[PDB]
Amino acid sequence: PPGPPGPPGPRPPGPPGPPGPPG
Amino acid sequence: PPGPPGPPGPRPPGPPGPPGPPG
Amino acid sequence: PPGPPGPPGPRPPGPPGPPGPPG
Repeated sequence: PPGPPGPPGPRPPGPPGPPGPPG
Repeated sequence: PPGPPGPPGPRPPGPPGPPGPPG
Repeated sequence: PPGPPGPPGPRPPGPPGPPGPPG
């Protein structure tokens, strides 16, 4: 018979931040 | 009685990083 | 049979951005 859905998958990183505050 | 549980779901990317160091 | 796959996993923040421009 059918089985239940599996569990949640594993947790990639986001992209770099923008350049910092101007000097 | 029920079938076995399904496999883990797929692995999305994180948020943007923070602004860089002060200029 | 085995069940369907689970849902997608959790979403790290990206790296710090580059240095701000000098002034």
